[PDB]
Formats: sequence, structure tokens, C-alpha cells
Amino acid sequence: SHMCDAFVGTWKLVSSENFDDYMKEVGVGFATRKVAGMAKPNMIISVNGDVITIKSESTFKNTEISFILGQEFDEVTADDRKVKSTITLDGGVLVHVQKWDGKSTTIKRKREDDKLVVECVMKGVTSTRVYERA
Ligand SMILES: c1ccc(-c2c3c(nc([C@H]4CCCO4)c2-c2nnn[nH]2)CCCCC3)cc1
Repeated sequence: SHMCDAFVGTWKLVSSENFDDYMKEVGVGFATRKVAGMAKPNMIISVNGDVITIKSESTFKNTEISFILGQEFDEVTADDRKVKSTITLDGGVLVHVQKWDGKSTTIKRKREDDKLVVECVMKGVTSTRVYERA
């Protein structure tokens, strides 16, 4: 067992707050905002050894990242940004920082009750998205 075990599973989006504004701050264009905002992704998290895999599956796009905590990787996001990412575990929270074009955003995934609570922050705008077990 590892602390990271509480994140493993299939998680379905059940609520979203402020995601459109967050996407505006990120620089996402109108059509992508509308279609991506409409999606109801599943977040599938698994662990094999030191490698964590996070998949997002939806009608819009399917994405998959695999990584080792603290080891930077190149990621293409669902909106087609080419970013350099690092994910660490800080006090039980998975903290994902993405850097591109002199910009940064942070995505924090936390287990709270039976939910996965995901907070995304860009330049003072936060979005909160809540996922429940599928
Ligand atoms: C369908 C819809 C949205 C996404 C997505 C996107 C972004 N950020 C996330 C953040 C939210 C919290 C977990 O990642 C998700 C996401 N939402 N759920 N899974 N992935 C970046 C902003 C532009 C739009 C793409 C992926 C597929």
C-alpha cells in the first residue's frame, strides 16, 4: 500500500464551478471552451510501481499521462497546449504544474470524503471540479 492508493479508480465528473472562466484565463478559444465545458469526463487513475497513470476519457478528447512523482514530462493537453509538467505529492495532494509560453497553471487533486476534488488555478482564477466513483 501507498498513500497514492486512495486516488486509484474510475472517477466521473459530477460538478463543475468556474471552468469556463478558468479556460478563458488559460487562453482557450470559444469553440473549445464550449465543447470541452460540455464534457463529462471520467478520470481513471492507476499505479504500477513508481509510475502513475491518469487518463481522462470523454466525448471531446481522451488524454493519458504517465509519470513518476517529481520527474518533469512533456504533456499535450486536451486543448492542444504543449506543456512541461511536473506532478508531486504534497501533504496527500497530487499537485500538477504545467508550464508553457511563460505561463503556469496548477491542478490539485485531493481525496475528500468519497470524492476526488480537483482545483485548477490560473492567474487568480480557480475552478473546482468534483468527481465521484463510477
Ligand atoms: C474533456 C473536457 C475537459 C478536459 C480538461 C481540459 C483542461 N483541464 C482539465 C482539468 C480539469 C480538472 C482535471 O483536468 C480537463 C479535464 N477535466 N476532466 N478531465 N480533464 C484544460 C482547459 C481546457 C479544456 C481541457 C479534458 C477532456
